[PDB]
Amino acid sequence: SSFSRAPQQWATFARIWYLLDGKMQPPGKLAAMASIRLQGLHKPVYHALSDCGDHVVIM
Amino acid sequence: GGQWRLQQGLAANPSGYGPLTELPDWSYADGRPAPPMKGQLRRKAERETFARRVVLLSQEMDAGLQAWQLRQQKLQEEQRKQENA
Amino acid sequence: PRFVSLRAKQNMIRRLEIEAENHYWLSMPYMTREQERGHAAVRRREAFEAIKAAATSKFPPHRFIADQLDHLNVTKKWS
Amino acid sequence: LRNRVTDRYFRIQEVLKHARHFRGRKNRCYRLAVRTVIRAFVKCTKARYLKKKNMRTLWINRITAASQEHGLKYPALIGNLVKCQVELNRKVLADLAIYEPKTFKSLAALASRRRHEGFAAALGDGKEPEGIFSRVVQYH
Amino acid sequence: TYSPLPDDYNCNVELALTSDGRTIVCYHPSVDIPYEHTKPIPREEGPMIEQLSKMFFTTKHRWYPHGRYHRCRKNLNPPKDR
Amino acid sequence: TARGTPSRFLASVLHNGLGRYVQQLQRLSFSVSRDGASSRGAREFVEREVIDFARRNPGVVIYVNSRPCCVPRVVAEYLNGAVREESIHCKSVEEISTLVQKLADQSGLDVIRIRKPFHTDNPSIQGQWHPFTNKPTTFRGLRPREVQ
Amino acid sequence: KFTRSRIPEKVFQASPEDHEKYGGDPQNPHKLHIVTRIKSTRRRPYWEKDIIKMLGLEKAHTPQVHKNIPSVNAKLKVVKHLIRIKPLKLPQGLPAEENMSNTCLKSTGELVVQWHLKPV
Amino acid sequence: GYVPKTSLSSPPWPEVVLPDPVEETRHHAEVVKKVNEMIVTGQYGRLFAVVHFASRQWKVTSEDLILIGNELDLACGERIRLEKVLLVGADNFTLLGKPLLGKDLVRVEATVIEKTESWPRIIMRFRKRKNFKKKRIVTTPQTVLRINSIEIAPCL
Repeated sequence: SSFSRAPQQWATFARIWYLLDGKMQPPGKLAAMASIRLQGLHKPVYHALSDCGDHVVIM
Repeated sequence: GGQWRLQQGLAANPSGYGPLTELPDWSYADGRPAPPMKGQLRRKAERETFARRVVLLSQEMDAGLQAWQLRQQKLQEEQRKQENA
Repeated sequence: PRFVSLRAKQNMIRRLEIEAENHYWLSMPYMTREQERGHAAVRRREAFEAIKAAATSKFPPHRFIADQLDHLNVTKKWS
Repeated sequence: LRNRVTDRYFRIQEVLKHARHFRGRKNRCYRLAVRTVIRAFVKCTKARYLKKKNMRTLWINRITAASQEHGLKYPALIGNLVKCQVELNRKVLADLAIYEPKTFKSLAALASRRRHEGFAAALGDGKEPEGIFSRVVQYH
Repeated sequence: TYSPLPDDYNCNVELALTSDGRTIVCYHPSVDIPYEHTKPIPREEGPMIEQLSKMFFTTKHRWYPHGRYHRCRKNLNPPKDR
Repeated sequence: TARGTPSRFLASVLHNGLGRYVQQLQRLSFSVSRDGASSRGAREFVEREVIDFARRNPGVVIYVNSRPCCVPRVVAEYLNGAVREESIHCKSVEEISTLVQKLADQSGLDVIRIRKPFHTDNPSIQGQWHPFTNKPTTFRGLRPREVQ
Repeated sequence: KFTRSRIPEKVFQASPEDHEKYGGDPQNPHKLHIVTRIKSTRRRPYWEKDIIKMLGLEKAHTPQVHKNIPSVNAKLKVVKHLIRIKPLKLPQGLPAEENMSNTCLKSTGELVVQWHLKPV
Repeated sequence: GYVPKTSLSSPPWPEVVLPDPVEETRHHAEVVKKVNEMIVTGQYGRLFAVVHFASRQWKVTSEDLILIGNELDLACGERIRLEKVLLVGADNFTLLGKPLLGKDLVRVEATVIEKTESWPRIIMRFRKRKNFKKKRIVTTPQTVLRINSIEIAPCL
């Protein structure tokens, strides 16, 4: 709180790089977590048109 | 989650009876209570005609059995008063 | 081909349970059939005499002088 | 023609003020614009139900996301807040999830606390003292 | 030693009922980031559309333009709020 | 429809309830024909109800023009310079009174669509969610696969 | 052919296991039913549609009070799959004319004749 | 009765041991005393109430607006005490009732600003090949409320 308008807006919709180690993991159960973080469905700010997806790095 | 609310005697829908829907929503800032909500007046009319029906049906049940007992007692008096002379 | 899930079995079962309790509470009447007879004949007769009475009291409404003359106000003007 | 119709520009223009933003000849020609304008009004009224529906699934997506931030799942949160007689709705919980995430964190703590009292109460079965947050406020 | 959520990262949540048992008092002041948990401050159309795509991690299609019918349907004075 | 109509956000005129409440309706302009069957209910409104109405809110200045009109009008002007011209054509006095009280009670803002049913200007009190709320920090600010 | 279905009388005879299951007493039974339509009369025969109209159950999920007499029980046995029956239990008395307006039928099945909105 | 530690020996969730009600009711007494000191000494900043005004829950601070889809039959300018406030939050504490808060605890005031009608709102029905085309135009009445103050009281 007490940010200005522009850095609050930048802070909320800024997108976050996640790392995700896929050793000995099943591909669909990685794919579910990756898919949620790619759509932005792990954010409470989520909306489809608002474009709040993130980056998932799967190693 | 309303089956829980049925376990507790509450309305199954929290918008049913109870404190969220039957207190007044607003008052004056002086403290004068508001005129009543339209749905609360309608709803109390529904509850009162329901209560009138409960009382009405109860009284027809009770007067029904009392009149039957008069018919049975007077049948037995017509039995015993015709076994004579 | 259509198959039966667990939703459908649990739903069907809770309808069967509501049904079984309907069977229970219909199994103990407060009166016998000899006791109930004529126990509400008066109220049923007065109820139909009200239906009968509202049926046989149908007629045109009253026509008034004041309505017909009150149409003359369509040319009320100022002075 | 004894009385043919003078006032026909205005019937056309009653339809075509609704079509001024369409594509193709639907914004211009009355025969095409009537079918599309009618069809737009039918969609416009059937979309009231879909506005309500899509807001509610949007709120469940936002409550789902914000409660997965605190480890809970959505059925756990909503169930065990009903069980606390916190009769907030989905709109308010989604808006607290966005704008007041400490109140949402404390509601997630109240719902997981109630969830664990439901576990420990329905584990050690029999007559026992009830949980502290498990108590209900009787209204008479 | 029980904590219903790991009161570590957002706010220190401390639930309470009152004596009547009717209101739930939550007490939750903010968790400051420790000083130990911080780093010091360090001191043509084709290839342009591929370069913007790869810069901003989006596809190519939002960098191609659009026609006048789409540029003039746009609301240039949209309503503001807050 | 909503996509053909313009829309707006819910607002006030000059924060109209915060300090005091100001009646947003400045002028009414009735124009009533003397001889004319369409302004009959306007005539009986000027004779019966417009003086009582003009006393129930004295910040409203009311002009009854009373020219030969063929349709009578009421022209509400608002403090923010909006003009709502409505007709009182072939209306009863009671329908005109509910219309004039309708124009009195409202403000000059458009009756286009309102987007949200609310307008906070400070929606967030505990601080709005950014993706580093609800995350724990690490020792010395490290990220994944950071050695030192 | 699909016809009207009689149901035999052994179906409507309680067992003491059922008196242990539900909360009933075979001696001194209840006077008033609460009947509630919970399954549509559409895709049902026209006779069941009629019995739902007679019982006053055209709205779903709205309770209706009936007598526990064998005629009303006969109509209820026709449409027992569409309805729900509970005994009207009355913890305090039936309402007198003082308590006539301030009642509330609760979801348990009881009809309370003093309905405050204050917690206990 | 012993099972050796296999995969499926224990349930997969870790067990929580919920605290005993003696020290827990004492702990709640400490917390309510703290929060009641914050309400007494005025430590809080601005509040937000969740108010079950009308038929829905409005999350509300002071100095804002609510558009309600019915005429309340009040004059424009009239102050209103909104009962049925059911959450009240500040920066460092909240208060939530079961389901409602005490009227002696929270007081939420609001004036009526304007009593408008809605934008005209079309209701069209159309079934194809049946010559079924109805059209209605509906404006519902609406009032706008300006929430003036959420005043809080030390009654815990």
